[PDB]
Amino acid sequence: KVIVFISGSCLFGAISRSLFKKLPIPYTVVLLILGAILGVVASNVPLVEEHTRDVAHMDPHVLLQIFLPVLIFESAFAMDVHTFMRSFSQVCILALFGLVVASVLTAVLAMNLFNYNWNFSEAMMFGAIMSATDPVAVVALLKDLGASKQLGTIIEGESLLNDGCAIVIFNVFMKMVFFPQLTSTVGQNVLYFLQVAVAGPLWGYAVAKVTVFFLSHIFNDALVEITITLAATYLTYYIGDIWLEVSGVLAVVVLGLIVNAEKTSISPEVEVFLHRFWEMLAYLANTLIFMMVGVVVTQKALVAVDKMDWFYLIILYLAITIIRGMVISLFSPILSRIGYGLTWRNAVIMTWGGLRGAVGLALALVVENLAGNDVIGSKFLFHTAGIVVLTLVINATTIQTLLRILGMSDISIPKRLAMAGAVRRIHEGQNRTLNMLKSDRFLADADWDIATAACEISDPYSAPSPREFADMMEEARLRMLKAEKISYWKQFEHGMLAREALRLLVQHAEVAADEKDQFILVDDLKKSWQIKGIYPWLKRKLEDLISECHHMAFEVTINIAIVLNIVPIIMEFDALRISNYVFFVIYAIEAIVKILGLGRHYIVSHWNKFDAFILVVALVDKVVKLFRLLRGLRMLRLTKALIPKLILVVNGKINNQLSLGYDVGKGYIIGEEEVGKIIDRMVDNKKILRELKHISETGRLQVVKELGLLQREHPGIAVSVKTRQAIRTILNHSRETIHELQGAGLLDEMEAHKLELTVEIKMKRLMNAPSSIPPPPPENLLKNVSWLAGDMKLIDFIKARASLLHFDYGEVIVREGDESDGLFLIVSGLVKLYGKVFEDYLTVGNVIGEMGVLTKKPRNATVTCETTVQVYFITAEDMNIAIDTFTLYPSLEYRLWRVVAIRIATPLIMEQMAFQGWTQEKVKLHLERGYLVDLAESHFQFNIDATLEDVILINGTAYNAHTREEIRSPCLISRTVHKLTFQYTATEEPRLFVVRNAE
Amino acid sequence: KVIVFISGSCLFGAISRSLFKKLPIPYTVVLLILGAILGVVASNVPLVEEHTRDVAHMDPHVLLQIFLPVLIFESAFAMDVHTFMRSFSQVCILALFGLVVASVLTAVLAMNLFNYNWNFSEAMMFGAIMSATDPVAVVALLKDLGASKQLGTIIEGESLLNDGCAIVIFNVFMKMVFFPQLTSTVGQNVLYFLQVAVAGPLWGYAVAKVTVFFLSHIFNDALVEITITLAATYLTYYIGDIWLEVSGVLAVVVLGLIVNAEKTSISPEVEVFLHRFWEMLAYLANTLIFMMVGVVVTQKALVAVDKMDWFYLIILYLAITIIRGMVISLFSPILSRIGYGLTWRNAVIMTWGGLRGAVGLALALVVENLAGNDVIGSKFLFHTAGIVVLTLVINATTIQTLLRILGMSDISIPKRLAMAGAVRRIHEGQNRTLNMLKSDRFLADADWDIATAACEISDPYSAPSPREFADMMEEARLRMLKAEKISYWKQFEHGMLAREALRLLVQHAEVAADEKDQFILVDDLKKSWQIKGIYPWLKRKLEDLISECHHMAFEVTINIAIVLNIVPIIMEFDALRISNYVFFVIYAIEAIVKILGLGRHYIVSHWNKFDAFILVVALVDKVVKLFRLLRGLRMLRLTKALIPKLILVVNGKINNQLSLGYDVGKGYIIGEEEVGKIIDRMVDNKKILRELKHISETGRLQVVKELGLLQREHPGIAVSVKTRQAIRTILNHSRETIHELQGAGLLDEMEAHKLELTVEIKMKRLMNAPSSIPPPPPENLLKNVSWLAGDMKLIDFIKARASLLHFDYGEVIVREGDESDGLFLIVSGLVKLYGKVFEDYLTVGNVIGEMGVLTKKPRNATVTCETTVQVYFITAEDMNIAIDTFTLYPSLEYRLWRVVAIRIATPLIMEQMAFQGWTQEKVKLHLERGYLVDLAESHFQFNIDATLEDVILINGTAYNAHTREEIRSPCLISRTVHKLTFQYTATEEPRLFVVRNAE
Repeated sequence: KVIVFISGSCLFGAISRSLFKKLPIPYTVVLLILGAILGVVASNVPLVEEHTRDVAHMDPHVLLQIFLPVLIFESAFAMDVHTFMRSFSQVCILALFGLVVASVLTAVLAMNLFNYNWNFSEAMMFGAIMSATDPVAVVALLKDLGASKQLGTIIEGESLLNDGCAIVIFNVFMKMVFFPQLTSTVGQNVLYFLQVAVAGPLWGYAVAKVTVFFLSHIFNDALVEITITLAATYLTYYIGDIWLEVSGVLAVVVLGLIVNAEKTSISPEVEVFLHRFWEMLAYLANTLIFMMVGVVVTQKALVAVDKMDWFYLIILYLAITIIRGMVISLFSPILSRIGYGLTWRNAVIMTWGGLRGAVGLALALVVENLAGNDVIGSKFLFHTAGIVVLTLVINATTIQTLLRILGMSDISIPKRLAMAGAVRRIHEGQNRTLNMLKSDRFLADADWDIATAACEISDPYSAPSPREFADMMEEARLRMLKAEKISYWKQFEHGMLAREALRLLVQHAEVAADEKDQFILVDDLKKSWQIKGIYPWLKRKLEDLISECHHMAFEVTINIAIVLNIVPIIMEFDALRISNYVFFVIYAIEAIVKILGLGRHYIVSHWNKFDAFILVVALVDKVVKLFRLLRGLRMLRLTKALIPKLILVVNGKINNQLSLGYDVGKGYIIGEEEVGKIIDRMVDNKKILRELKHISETGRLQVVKELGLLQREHPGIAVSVKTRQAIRTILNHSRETIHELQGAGLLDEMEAHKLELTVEIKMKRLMNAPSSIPPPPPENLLKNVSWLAGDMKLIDFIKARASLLHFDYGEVIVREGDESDGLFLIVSGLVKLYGKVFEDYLTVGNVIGEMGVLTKKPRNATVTCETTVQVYFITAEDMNIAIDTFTLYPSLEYRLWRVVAIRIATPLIMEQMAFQGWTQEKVKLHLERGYLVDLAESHFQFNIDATLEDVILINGTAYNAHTREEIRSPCLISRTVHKLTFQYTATEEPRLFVVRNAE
Repeated sequence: KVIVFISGSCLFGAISRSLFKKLPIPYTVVLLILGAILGVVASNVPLVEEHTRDVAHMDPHVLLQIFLPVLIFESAFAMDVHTFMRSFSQVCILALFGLVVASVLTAVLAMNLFNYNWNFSEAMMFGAIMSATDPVAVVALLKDLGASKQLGTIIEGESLLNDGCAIVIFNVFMKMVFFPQLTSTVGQNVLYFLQVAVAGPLWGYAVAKVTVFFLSHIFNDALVEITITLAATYLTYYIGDIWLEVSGVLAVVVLGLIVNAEKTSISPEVEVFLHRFWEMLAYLANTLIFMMVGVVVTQKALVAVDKMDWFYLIILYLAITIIRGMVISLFSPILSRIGYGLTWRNAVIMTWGGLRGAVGLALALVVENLAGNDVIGSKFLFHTAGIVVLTLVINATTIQTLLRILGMSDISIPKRLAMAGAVRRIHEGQNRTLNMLKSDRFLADADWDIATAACEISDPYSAPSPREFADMMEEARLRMLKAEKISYWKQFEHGMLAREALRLLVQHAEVAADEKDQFILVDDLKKSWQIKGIYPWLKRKLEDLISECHHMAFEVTINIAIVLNIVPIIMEFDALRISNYVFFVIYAIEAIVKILGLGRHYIVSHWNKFDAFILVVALVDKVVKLFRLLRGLRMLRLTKALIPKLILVVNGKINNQLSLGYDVGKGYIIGEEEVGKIIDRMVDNKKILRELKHISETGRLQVVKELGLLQREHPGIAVSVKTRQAIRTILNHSRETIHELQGAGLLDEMEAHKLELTVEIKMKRLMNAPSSIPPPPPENLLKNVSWLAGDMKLIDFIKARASLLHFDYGEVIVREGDESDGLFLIVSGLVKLYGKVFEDYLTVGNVIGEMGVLTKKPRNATVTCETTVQVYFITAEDMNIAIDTFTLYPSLEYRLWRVVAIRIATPLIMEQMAFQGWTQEKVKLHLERGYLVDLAESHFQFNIDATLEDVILINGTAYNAHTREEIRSPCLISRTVHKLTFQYTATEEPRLFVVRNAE
């Protein structure tokens, strides 16, 4: 009865999909043609008619209750959220108002022109049944071309709201038409529309939050969470359909959108499996519905054919096209005023890319089935089939031409240059590999013509004067922007930036490059991280200032008793005497708790007052009915267990914003530093490079000062986000070391898998990080200095010899050219350093001035306080005493010298830059493995070996072995020198640093 | 009616699975307990009884027609094939005979002891229902421990055949019992059993091959593959269930096993999606069936309970355990004789790990439902539930103890050492990263205690004298085998070896290491690739020697007409007069074709005779019925279109064998060369290293000679496999270059994705490589020399000046110490080279003796022919003329010198070895980028710069700039030398080679 048709449907869909990949027309028109042929054969032959009758005419209920929710939910699940949320107001107003006006204009035009004695409800149904769209083909083509991502996002997101409102309007009007027994009270209809618009999405959001909370507590288990997600989606649909006839789809769409938004609490394999599952279901439904409508329209077309009926279809197509055009034409200025740059090219490509999908066909089938033996069903089916087959051919084939006429399909010159370079590199590499392979001792017999013919890559895209000064500065600006963009890409690929910060940086760089003479500006980034200054923060502050056997199990049991005692309230809204006895027991329990609280000084102000009032009401227990109804006010006492959840969620929101705001600034600073380092030797004119360096320095200084002030504003979030970043970096480098060990063959693959699983579990806990408000104490900062960890005696001696100082805003601590009084450690506040040309801003965690206590040199900086600062001061004499006291192999002077050597040697290695692809992190790690070598053991003579990779001289004077050149510190000695000779000078001790190989 | 129970089932399964991860007992016993509690509540409360009735007692048809096939097919799909196929006979005989004897012994024991007036059929049904197993828990635990992989494979594969035979026996005996109206003819039963045993698996294999053929022609499409596979599986099940009542499961198991075997024709994403889908379905069915039996057992156990009834369960458990033990006890010698080393520890752990799963519960539910109002159903259900809950607790908890008593759970010392080293490296790396991070300018505020306390990783495992000479040689052998194992792992990770070759090599290395004084031997590898010498090859040879408008469209249309004319032949087994006219037209067409063949000299011997006989039969058209039945023998003419398919499939099989046979030998040779190179400096005793080097050289020589002879045997397969290897290597290096370009940030990620997609399509075409019989011509080999490509004039001149020589076996071509007559090129055959100490074997594709034509030195080799050889010879004076003629920048002498320099400089770079993780391929690629520099332009003075990486002097004499040392070629000059001074000597021209940096 059903098996033959479904198997044939799967086979024909597979055949058409595989065979029509090259052709521009979609496979759906082919499926429609096959449905028509099957309809003709069923009309003639009785056997295939018998085999087709059972599925050709199904119930309307199964169609509009299974096929439509699957399609809508898949279309919601496939789409992302952030790109949709960036333009929510625009797409919302466009979809709603365009649908309303298109429906009403189509209805009145059908009434005026079709010459059918139709009520207004039928015309509204017809206008709503040709308002659904399906831009899947055109959005896929636009993604393939990659013209404008935001335009594709908007055209994809419009159709979802379009389909939702179309299904709502069609449902209510079909209920009005085909079941006239319902009462037409205006207030009842208003309440129904209100509950459709409100209760649906709220129910969907509630179940989405509940299922996300349950998903948040599952580790390394796949099956459980897949089953939970599927059961939750079906339960939402079932409840939303039993409660309201049509709101189920409007609830399940919100469910899918929200659960898709939370992509950081669902394992990637489950995500890809669910995506594949829902896409496969949508495919199956789509092919089935096209072939079904094909056979039914062929079987019921000969009895509804007329010359005027055939003529009306063209007029209908013209009408729908012109109204779709004029909607955007009328809405262009309003959508331009809101803050979105609508343009005529985007307008015309959007208004021309209006297709018709399976939703209109589904509603047509429903109407035709419900009409029974009448003419309106056949006319609806014929007109909608005609218009869909007209548009799906004509518009889908001419959309490519209309794209190619305009500039969307064009390819920029830089993309062509990059592709040409890449193809040249691939061809050179393949030629080199072939040349190496032809000289092997085993593969010297392969058919080389066949070998080199099969593997080949083809280019897919290919088929003093003021004017001179302006040209040079324009070229320099373009080169700087290009270097900044590739630095952002390299940083993202290394993993130091999230995707969102990368997208913001790339978009800002492209916008600045589009302008004639505008560099990248910090004001845009300033408003990018300025989202902290928002009214949710003020709400959090006000609710925090408004708000505030001793075991916690006591209060937990009280809450559990309250939850269990909720149920008799629902029972109210012998059998009742046992409940009354339980009530009296609860009253006695509350009395005992309040007696204990009276023993606990009863200092509660408002909660105690409300508890006393509720106890007074409970002691009392038509006026009887009101008393029994209103005695359940004690639920107000539960609100003291509800504030911490709100403060936790608002802290989570502010942390989620602050992480992005911090990441974008850090990425911009690192990229600017790298570009400023690399631009040194490329450019020729001195004035141009000087001006560019000044601009970059001004921007960097502004960004670092603003970010430091933002961190100073409130530490509870900054500490948490910094800790999360540190743990993520440590785990990433551990995973990299694990992969390196596995690749070197020193570890079996199963053990590598076990360690990777452990690292993945740690990363999952990091993602489920704790509450983001840990406050740090100053003693931990004092004991957490890089050259102080692991030495209890040193820590105790420093704590004994330390001092605490506090300064207000505007004070000056030390000045350059003065004697070095001691060492500093910024433990609270922000500080500005300026001395002779460079200017910097430091914050908590950074020490200041080791030169005075190592080299005994005068201060080379000037210190000012931008706010109230707390600092720890250590005298120089105590540091000298500690140096002369501890003489272990990890000596204090050893660690201080290592730290300053690393700090002063990083810029030189970065300045070399003969290598490419090395960032700050890689250079710091490579420099970290080294250890400085004392010259006392080597008798001030050093022999350079092949084992060591790179050497640096920090402080001292260098003498060659034979040429005897006097070299001043600090510099990187060349590989030319072989033996280093040194002399003992009391004024300055030489300092050398080496880096060994791997082993 | 059903919604509440299914949703509760999903919820309870999720809860128990998530909560009982730590506990040793399986989660299913919790589901059984929950089912019992729900049964009690349903017995008391009427509402839950109403909500449970609709699922507690289902129609048994849906149970044994849906739940069982899903479980069996998932268990078949999850298991692999190759490990199953390695021990097919053993598991087959064990499963079949053990099931038979267990069933009959359990039946007779029930008859003797249970004191129930039962027929023998009920006892046999009991024996069949107590024989089903489910080792999922124990095999998962054994994989986690990783004691013996083959034991896990055998214990997993036994249960599949056990379940299949159990369901078959249960089906036939239930049909005998509960439907006694069927006829009991012995011949009918024999024919039925034969058709069950034969027609099922053949039908499954046929549809498996058809669907594999259809899936073989789909590119970059995922949805079509999934839908086609699912539809094919369901169609196989439906046909196998319509035709036979029970053989559907036996067909679908073969379907799943075969489609899982072909893992090289299905995209990985489709594979993982299908695995996840079927695993999820099996999970859902499993939890639902446990809770259903839990809710039904309690309500029916109240009326069937006795002291002796409770007593019998323990006796039954003892009986099943002892019979399962004695089966293996009796089969130990027979299974030892076949060629498998059965041991008592594996025997006891296998016979103790016998569990009971959902299959027995399903069959018990079916019997209880079909019994209706009787006692036998309740007794079967109670006994099955009791035995399964007994074993799933007792055996599943004591299996870990019985494993820990024996040596399976022990951990070897090398694994502990490797884990200790890896954890030490991870800890050092984490400490280094933390030390670097604490000095950053942004992350100086993170709570360091929380940071360093979370990202921590701990090792999971921990909680002259002859005796001296023997110890040293044992240590040397262990170290050599170790280094060989790491060499194999590194080669596999680089990608040069397939998984099976790696598994064979690792297994052979472990077997050799287990023996006291046995090295790795080549005889095992000899029989590993000796599978070519098999009777399929002789069958192919005999069928090839037995067998042999002119457009091919003519024969194609003839075949199509034959295919369409098959249908009236089936119709045989006005309406008939038009068919008769059709056959007359076909006879006329055949007459025209044969007339044309007569015009084509009619030289066909056998096919022409059979065609003439069939034409004689056709011209003729109760004897009438026989003639009409036997006139359709013309189908014999189609067999000439079937032979090429057989030769293609047998060629594919022999190619699939030869690829592995070639890979294992190549991997062994490379690993032996690397270990011999690395063993030079590790060991101390000279005699030991000399003996090991001699052993390694003997093995390498034997392997290379045997592999060369195997290649010489037939070239049609060797050429194809070599070409496939070359194209795969080229594509892999192209993909690596693409990833490097993407990581360097010079290419946008979308373009990188496009290029990766193109490379993936090329790789898919490589996998769907053409027929593996391309024969090579000699002129292509002559023109495909490395220093001859790209020069048409040079190729033509060489072809004009070339000569061809042929030699027989045993002849000697040239001898050492003689004048260099010319240059050699082996274009056919195999050749042995021996001269003074090293001995080698060369084959087609390798040139011989460039030293005589470059350095004008006497021959240093002796050449013998191991078989008939064809050689191209080029005279020395012609090469001198070509050298003195061509003077372009890519000169001939330039290319020859580059080739010899690379060949002679690879071993020095390998011997240098200050580096790890570099193979022959990486060293060759690094050496390839270099170019030799002429000293005429530099006036015989070279200045070493920092840009160049490595330099190597091939021929000449080296002098330092100042120290003036005389250095003899060939050697790698150290980094110490700065400027190279050279002099002009007519007797020897200096030759230098450099390698530059990346840019």
